[PDB]
Amino acid sequence: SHSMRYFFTSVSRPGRGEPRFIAVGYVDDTQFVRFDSDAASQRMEPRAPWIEQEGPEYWDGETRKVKAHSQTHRVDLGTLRGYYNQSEAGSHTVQRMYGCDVGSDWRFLRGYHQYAYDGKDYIALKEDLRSWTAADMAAQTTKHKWEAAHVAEQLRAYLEGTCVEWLRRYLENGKETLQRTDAPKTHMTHHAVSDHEATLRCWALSFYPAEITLTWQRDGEDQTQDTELVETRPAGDGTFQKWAAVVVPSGQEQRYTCHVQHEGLPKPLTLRWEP
Amino acid sequence: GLYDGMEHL
Amino acid sequence: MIQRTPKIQVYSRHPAENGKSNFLNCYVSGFHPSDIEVDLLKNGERIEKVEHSDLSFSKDWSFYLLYYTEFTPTEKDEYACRVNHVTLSQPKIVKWDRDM
Amino acid sequence: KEVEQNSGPLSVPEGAIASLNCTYSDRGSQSFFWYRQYSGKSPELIMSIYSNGDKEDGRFTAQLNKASQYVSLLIRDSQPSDSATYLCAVRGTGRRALTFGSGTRLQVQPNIQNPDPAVYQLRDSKSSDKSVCLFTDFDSQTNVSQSKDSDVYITDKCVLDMRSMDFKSNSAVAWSNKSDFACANAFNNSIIPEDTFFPS
Amino acid sequence: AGVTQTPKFRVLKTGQSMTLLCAQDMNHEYMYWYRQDPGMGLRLIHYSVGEGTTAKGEVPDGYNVSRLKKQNFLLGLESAAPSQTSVYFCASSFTDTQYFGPGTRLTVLEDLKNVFPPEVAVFEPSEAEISHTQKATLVCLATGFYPDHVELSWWVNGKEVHSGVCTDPQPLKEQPALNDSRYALSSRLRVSATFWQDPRNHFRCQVQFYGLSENDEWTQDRAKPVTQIVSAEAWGRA
Repeated sequence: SHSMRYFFTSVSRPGRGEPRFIAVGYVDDTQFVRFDSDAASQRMEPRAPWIEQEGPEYWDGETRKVKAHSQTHRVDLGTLRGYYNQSEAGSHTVQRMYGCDVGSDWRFLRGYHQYAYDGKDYIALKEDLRSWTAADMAAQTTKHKWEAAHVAEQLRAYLEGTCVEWLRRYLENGKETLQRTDAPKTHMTHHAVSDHEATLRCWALSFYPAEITLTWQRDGEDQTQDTELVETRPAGDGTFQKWAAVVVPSGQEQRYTCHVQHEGLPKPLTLRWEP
Repeated sequence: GLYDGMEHL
Repeated sequence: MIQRTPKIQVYSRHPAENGKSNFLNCYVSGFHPSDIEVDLLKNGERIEKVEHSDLSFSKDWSFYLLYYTEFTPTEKDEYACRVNHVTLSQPKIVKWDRDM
Repeated sequence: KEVEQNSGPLSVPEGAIASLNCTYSDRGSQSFFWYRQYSGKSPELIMSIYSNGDKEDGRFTAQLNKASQYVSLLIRDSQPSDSATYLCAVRGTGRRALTFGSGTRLQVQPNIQNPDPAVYQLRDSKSSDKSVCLFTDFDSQTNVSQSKDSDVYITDKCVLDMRSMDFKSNSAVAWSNKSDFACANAFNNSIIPEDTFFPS
Repeated sequence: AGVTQTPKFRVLKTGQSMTLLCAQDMNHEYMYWYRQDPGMGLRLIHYSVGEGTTAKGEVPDGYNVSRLKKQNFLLGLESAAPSQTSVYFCASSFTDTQYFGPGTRLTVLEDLKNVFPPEVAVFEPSEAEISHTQKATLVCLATGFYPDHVELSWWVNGKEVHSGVCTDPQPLKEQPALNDSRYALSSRLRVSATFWQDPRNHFRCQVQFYGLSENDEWTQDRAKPVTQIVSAEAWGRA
């Protein structure tokens, strides 16, 4: 399956001029564009080699669209201050995300369009692409305006149509980087914590895409109660890293197996501690 | 490619 | 107006081999609001040539950033990540533990 | 140039389909509109369309073909009251304003079931020699020509609708100052029906 | 209200200034000023995406705009030229669906000596028509007016009628050879013969003319051609 996502952050800056506006575009777990209101270019910029092929018509249009969104969000910061009876003295944040998922056949699976204000859900397009979830009374005002103006109809045309057409174009043009899998390189480490117990840490390195499952078993039974799993983290080269740990009795290391599932593996891996 | 929606909150 | 304190992971891009060129990463995630200060330290001293990723966020709206620098580890050099945020009464220092 | 329509006029009989067509240059355009404008009035939205395909609303159908950059409005069962200019509007990539075409004039000819072509003479209510000639009740075939003379004024044909009786009629008016102007001579610059009633 | 524009009609001498006011009560961020001329369709002059911001459209030259307040969009003509003779439409939108104001007809002349109000006459149905069809067509002529700033309506027993009416969509030039030709306009009202033949029934052709203001200078022997109503009338008769 595949996704295209855009992420927008708009932050008011009391007494320091215009709000900060940052936009980033992803296909799956690969960033391909950025815009930053504070950068010198004032253009949508490439962040993957495969999007650099797109010509001036693409770059001028994406620049015009991202700057138009920054203008909308500058007004929205003001509107949200009115709805929540907030002064200009405070810094506030609007977050916005939209995009589309497709299946293995590159056919539409679902669409997203949602906003947060100051880290909380504000308004979201429901999964049926025809109705809104308004998280509070402020967001109900927005919801009523968007119902009266038939916003869902025009947004649905983008999410089901245009968004999928872009994703297919990008999946074709970037196929060498976007349609690849890098299977995890795995190893285990051992650390004494007491005289009577030790940590086994199961490592997954250099994998793509980010989606992975690490599971610990004791005698073939999932240990999800007593496993610590760290957030999947970027290596910085376009691949990801993760580890899962368990505390075990010293002398009983070989009762435990680590299980790794990843798109890039024909079969799940099973690791066990080796002196 | 980006959405072209003109809708304000 | 929720606030969320940053999670911090400090790690190398590749397995550390002493005297072999690499990248030192500080991944900060799960924080709100977005204003954050992140320094990479060599032996408690702020490193200068430190780049970061474009601000993005997760499904729960919490922000993440990768801070990184090229480096060549030794047996003796200490590395760390110093993070400040409005949720933190004092800076949080996480030491790079190579052997994890 | 960015939005192209034929000016027409497009003439269709009452009850036929009217197809109004539009093409646009900017392939990324996401919004498409049809407006109707009656003579001397404001544009009024009749249809909007966003997705490739069809959208229906009473007797109106809009169809968008993004690959061919072509948008249409169909009026089913066209009526004389649909006679107007139809404006295609498109919003380009990253644009925050509509681009309008110059419009297509649609003329929907009423079906005159029982023609009764006639030229009458009408006299000034305020006592005078002054009079006008009224050519009326001809069917939607007949075309009225402007004056081949100079001091003779002739209006284009005009459809009136007696709504209670569900009765429509075509008429054109002619008048002149000259002595040698008569109603028998008024409409000579154009080809009236053979059987036109000429009283005196 | 929706979208309102003032004024409806204005004559200016070359070099005079004016402001057209667009208002909307719908809390719309987006507002638009267009002109419309035969051949060209609607052309955008300027637009605004919010209070305190404006942007150039397709034909910005010779016009300025302001959006000090969200509810209003002002179009400014500093120095009127004959080329600015047009119908001006403003519009607003919540997103991209535009709602249009009623339009402002502006004529710019070198010389206001060419401005004339209409003469109005009503011509009574012929007996031949009544006999032949059982119908009675009244005809109204508006003649000798300049510029083309008229609204013609029909009134039966003091109520405006729309049924049985056709007015020419555009006037004819009385002298098609002349740049400053005055205009003529015809209308018909068709009623049943029985309705015409009842002398209790009053028929009025009303022409609203939009000409000079009280505040326009006038140095001619003839009456000042001001905004005014010129009517002609007929009574039913058997």
